[PDB]
Amino acid sequence: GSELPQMVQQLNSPDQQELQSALRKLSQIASGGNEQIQAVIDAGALPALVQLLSSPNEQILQEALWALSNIASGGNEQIQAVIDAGALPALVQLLSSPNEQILQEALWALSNIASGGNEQIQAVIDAGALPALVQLLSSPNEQILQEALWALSNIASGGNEQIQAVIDAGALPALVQLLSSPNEQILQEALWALSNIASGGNEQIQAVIDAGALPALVQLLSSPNEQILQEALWALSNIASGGNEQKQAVKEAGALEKLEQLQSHENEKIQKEAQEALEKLQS
Amino acid sequence: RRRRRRRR
Ligand SMILES: [Ca+2]
Ligand SMILES: [Ca+2]
Ligand SMILES: [Ca+2]
Ligand SMILES: [Ca+2]
Ligand SMILES: [Ca+2]
Ligand SMILES: [Ca+2]
Ligand SMILES: [Ca+2]
Ligand SMILES: [Ca+2]
Repeated sequence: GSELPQMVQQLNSPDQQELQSALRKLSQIASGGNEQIQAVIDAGALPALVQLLSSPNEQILQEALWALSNIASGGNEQIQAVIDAGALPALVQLLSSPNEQILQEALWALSNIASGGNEQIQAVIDAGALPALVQLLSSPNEQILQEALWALSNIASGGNEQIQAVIDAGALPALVQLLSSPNEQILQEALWALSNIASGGNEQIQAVIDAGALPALVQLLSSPNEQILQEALWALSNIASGGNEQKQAVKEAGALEKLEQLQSHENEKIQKEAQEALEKLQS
Repeated sequence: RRRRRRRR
């Protein structure tokens, strides 16, 4: 028939050269936009790409993971098609891989799927991604740690059930430790993930407090780095949006003195955020 | 919920 379903037919071919050629083309189409992603889906590529995730052939695996992560970068309905095809069990299994290239690509697809709706984020949790993601926060490999933080932040940006699943997987003590990191990129991502957990209910905001995040957050307000300051202010302001018990905990941590000083900062974005955080605590 | 498409 048409050119795209023919490429899909070559994905199960005994000729590995014919397989790689068709796989390379479908991957290139899937990286060209939502309309091009749908053409790949309609040709029936997803069941065939999912089958290739089990391949012991790293050359096939790298192109198949590249294609799926790109299909997962489209709309919510396109992300759902990736889940419906049964990609999540294969993606979760690849998190225990000693191959850093396969691992990073599995982390790309999982974070992209976890960037969809609440029910889609829940499907990533139900597949069992959280234990491996929490474990990867202890990795000495800065690239893997960042990809794992990105995937965790996307899961933590979900609703009550999703944030609760992140807390229950023991992600908070690891995230609080990462606040004392010499790496500005890692610090930003740990602050992004903490802000998302603190964007939940009063009990979930309290879990961030019980984890010991406030002393580290209050100290980050004395940073000469305006970018770190904005990230730290975003996290504290989310905690400030909690109940009176949570508001009092921020006051005891010594935030009011620092927030009063930050109202006089040269940077306008820092001024607005610190004034807003102080408004939440004093009222 | 940031989505990333391919390299660069
Ligand atoms: Ca065939
Ligand atoms: Ca052959
Ligand atoms: Ca092999
Ligand atoms: Ca290795
Ligand atoms: Ca390292
Ligand atoms: Ca540094
Ligand atoms: Ca500065
Ligand atoms: Ca605000």
